[PDB]
Amino acid sequence: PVARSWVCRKTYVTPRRPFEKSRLDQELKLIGEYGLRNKREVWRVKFTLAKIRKAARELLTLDEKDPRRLFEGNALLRRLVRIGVLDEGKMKLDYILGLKIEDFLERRLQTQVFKLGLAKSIHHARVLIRQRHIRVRKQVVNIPSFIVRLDSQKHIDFSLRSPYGGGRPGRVKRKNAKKG
Amino acid sequence: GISRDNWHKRRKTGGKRKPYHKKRKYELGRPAANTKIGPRRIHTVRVRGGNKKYRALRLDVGNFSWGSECCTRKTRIIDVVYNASNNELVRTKTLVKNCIVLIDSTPYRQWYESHYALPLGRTPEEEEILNKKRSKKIQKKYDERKKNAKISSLLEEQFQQGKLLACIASRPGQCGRADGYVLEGKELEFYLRKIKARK
Amino acid sequence: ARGPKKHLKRVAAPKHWMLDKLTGVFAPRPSTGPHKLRECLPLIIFLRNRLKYALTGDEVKKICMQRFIKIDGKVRTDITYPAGFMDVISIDKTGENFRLIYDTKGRFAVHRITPEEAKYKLCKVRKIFVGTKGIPHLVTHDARTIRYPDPLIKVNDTIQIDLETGKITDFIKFDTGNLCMVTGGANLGRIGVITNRERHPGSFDVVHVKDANGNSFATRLSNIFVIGKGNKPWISLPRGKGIRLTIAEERDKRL
RNA sequence: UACCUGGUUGAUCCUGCCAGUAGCAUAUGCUUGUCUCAAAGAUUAAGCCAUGCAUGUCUAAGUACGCACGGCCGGUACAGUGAAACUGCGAAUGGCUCAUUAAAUCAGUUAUGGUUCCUUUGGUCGCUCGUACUUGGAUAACUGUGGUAAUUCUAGAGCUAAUACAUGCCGACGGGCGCUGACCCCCUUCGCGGGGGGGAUGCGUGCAUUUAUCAGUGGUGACUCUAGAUAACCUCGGGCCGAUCGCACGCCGCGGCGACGACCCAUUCGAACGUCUGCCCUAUCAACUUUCGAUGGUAGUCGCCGUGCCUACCAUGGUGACCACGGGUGACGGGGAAUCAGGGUUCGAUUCCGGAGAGGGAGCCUGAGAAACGGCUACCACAUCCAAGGAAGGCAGCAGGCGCGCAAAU
RNA sequence: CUUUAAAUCCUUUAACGAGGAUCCAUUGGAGGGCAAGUCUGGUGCCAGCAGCCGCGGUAAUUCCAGCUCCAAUAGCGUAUAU
RNA sequence: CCCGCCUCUCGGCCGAAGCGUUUACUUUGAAAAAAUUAGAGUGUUCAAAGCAGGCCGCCUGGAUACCGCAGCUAGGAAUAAU
RNA sequence: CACCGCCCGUCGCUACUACCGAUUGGAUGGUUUAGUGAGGCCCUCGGAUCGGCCCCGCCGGGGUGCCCUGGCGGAGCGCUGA
Repeated sequence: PVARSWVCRKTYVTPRRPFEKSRLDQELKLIGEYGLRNKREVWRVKFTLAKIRKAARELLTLDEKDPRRLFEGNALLRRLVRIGVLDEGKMKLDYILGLKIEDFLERRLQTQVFKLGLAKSIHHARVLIRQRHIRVRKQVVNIPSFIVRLDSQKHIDFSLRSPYGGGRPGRVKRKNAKKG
Repeated sequence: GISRDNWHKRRKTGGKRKPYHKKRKYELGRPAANTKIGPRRIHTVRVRGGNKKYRALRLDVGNFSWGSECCTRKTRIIDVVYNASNNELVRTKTLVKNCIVLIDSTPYRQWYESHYALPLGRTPEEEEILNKKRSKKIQKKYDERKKNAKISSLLEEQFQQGKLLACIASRPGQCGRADGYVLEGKELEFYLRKIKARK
Repeated sequence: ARGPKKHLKRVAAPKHWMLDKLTGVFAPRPSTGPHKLRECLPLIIFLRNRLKYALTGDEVKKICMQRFIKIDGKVRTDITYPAGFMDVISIDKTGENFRLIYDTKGRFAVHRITPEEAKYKLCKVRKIFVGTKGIPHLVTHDARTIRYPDPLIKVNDTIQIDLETGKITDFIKFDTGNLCMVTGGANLGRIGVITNRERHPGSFDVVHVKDANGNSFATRLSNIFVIGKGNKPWISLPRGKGIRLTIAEERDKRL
């Protein structure tokens, strides 16, 4: 008898056919475009889109005025318009199934630091986030997989304690600015 | 100990049953009280619940009731004549519920002489409750209540012998008492037939 | 188990106490008392988690041994004393009074009553019998035994007692047309006016209610607590007034 | 994401299995920078265990004459703090493991109208017509003499208490109601006669217990319920009817606030016994069960209560291919877990519930609650000390070591 | 500092701390199944690899080594239940 | 989609009530331990988790659904047995 | 490998498996017929020892041990209980 919780789940599904060249080709293209580190970072986004599509694929076989459909479809489409991968007009449940896997990779903080002009390449954006430079409305974020919903997409700035922000430049320059 | 559990026996289909627990204290049974006739000796047994169970082992007195006239007085217990379960409970004089005993019946004849005026079961000091000076007004009550005062033959023929046949209606192994009723009516004819045939 | 139990784990506690999972292994077992184990609030829950007058579990004891808290106008030193369904929990150092009333989600609310209102409570009369040279008795649902009742009172009625004395002021008879509250099962907390009772020999009787909105339910007869006469409630009610809104209208009200 | 691929031939189309592929858990190999969570002697041996530890408890309110400390600015029952021992309560919950157990456990369901219930919370506690301004005997702590190699062994001597163990009235208290009715008085005191009205003296009385009648306070689907009346019973191994304790302090005899107490009733935690339905493999288990209990009837004993639970007498039943009965199980049951298109299949010793057991079996004491093992009594089995006269045992509690192991922590 | 019975770990912050950033990422593989050599040296049905088909008898696409590459990546390989 | 023209004892223009061959089926309603599982809300810095939290004393969450079979219930009476 | 094909059996070679096994050979747990049977508990007795009553010397004293408590004494299956 302990005061604990053992509740955990895995968040990726390893593919069945391991060496199919088309699967290796498309996921390596996603790794090289979006600045992911390994294929588990692709499979995790495939798992969250698969869970979303399984929820919509479960709701779509109901009569359209059953109240579970009318409540949970509105909640699921509201979360997808809130994170920004489904646009504001087309909130219908048939438009969940037209989500491509590149929607959730565009809303990561690494891709939204590269697309908002705060880095010179996407790999510079991930190494800028991981070195505690990027903050989102006065919370310093060290997670490159932070999915920026669009009431936080507006506030993306450099840190107040960073050399490319406010001041106090790092140990390389201040050892370098001691010459004598 | 002696256990009265359900699980030491076969099923309704007749197969054996392997036990899944040992004997517990809510399944106990205790050895019997062979209450004999003698001077009064009662132990009390401390039981589950904290209460007392009064274990009579010898008795010579009980509270018996003549039910036809609602007169219940306490009598001696003389002898047992019959038991519907076992003949060894007759020859060893063991008092259990629904045996047939012999009682002393002197306060019943004393109450019959006192409530009514007529004699039963046949000394001028006991004539001084039988025959004495009364007014005419109290004798109007006494001559009223002599109309239903004839008592049936099957009890009155034993009031000549001074022993009424009577049956125990309490349980003398749990409560320590021997209270009961006297046999009358149809039941007296039945049990006189059965003592007549059991010898 | 060779005897009674004395402990109660946290995940086996009632859901309506709204406990955490990680504060500890055990939950407070309610003491034996007037109210049942699944249907009560102890004082340590009511002072520590609902009102936040005391943060840790020793401070609820430091509250209660200073003779501060009255349950039904009596000073209660047990921190796990069960209270529920119009126990009037009265604290006189701050002058507040609380009546334990189910809100419509089914949970015991912090619902405040007037200092003029805390001299009475209601009681559902569960057993009527006679005794001991014809003395009639009356047994309420919080096990108050009252001698010499009004002789029209029958089972499943509601009486109103004075909390100083313990004596019956007036009573409500069980009918259609009285306002009702459920102390019950899946329909716990809904308030409506009674429309029916279907009488079955040998089993639980089902009583159909119609709400202030007009949606209807029915529960078993042992779950029906009459609040008032007519459609007039005799107590202060929670702020939703017992109308169960659905998850759609509750989201729209939170919007 | 409802999926396939190599292998019989010189070559082809197929049945087909092997091998591939992906989860998942147990081990093991090679490896290792950060950080939040987190299983961990189950599998084989429910095998054996050194050592420490795992259950104790004092408030204003049961009993202090231990100077053990200490007030009394000192003269009286005791200031006060209080080690010890008596007393009361808890030790029956928690913990650990899965060995037995296959209509058994267990789960949903329904019942106690067939029973008990320490404690809490409300009811009841001048209802009874019959030394109290407070009663008795001891034994502990303490003092003192010792035994035994050895223990939480205890023996003799001397003290003293009780909410320990006892024994017991007063008051309410004027009476009331039934019984018995010697007597007095009024009837239509006519001639037998005759309807009332008081009543002397004496008897029994309330609740609990046991029986035996008569009647129909409220409720139930349904009582032989609850209540009331009558005649009685009431245990020496004994039923309640207060010999206790603190605070606040008085009013012109009467008192407030409490802790403790108990016959009883209620409901509160439950427990116990029951109903309907549901369990994996096997016919190389198709017939089983027995008058010494297998199914039933009557009367009992016993139990907390219902009943073959048991004894006496009588009846010959009971289950069965709709799989009894017997065997297997690396079988605790369930909530659940891993896979999953729909269906399935397999796993569940494991943190919640329910059961069972503390080496194997029994049998008991106390208690409201036990067949308790951080209680006792033996037998079996294994083990420690010994002055060989005797003494004490139980980690499937937390850590730990032995052993078995592929396999599990300070 | 803060946490906390009292320490620890996490978070905050002051001083040191990166060129080959030696502050050096591994485990299985390269005939097909199955993404990846028609390379250079040895052994010559011996040693061995091989889950299956098979490779090895002096141009080995498979053994033993080097180079290159290619999956997975702070992990992956093997054995058994499923 | 819904009802109507085409049972009876009797209680304040009938709510109330004497009852009719059974069941299988279906649809609602009661009671169904929480934890886990789908699931709503909420920036633990994201996440696995957690039941918190929010605004300059106040406001507000701690929902819900499924839980097969057997039992219970009132609406239906095609298809099936008697 | 394509008749200079393919393949069958007995017997002798090798290592590995199961069988009926001569053996009334051992390891073991169940269920047992019969005989003894520790120990707890119940009954029927038992009665070591301890207390109380009762008999009297202890007290001319409130009455001139005349109820008076003061100290008792020691035999009495006495009289009774634990």
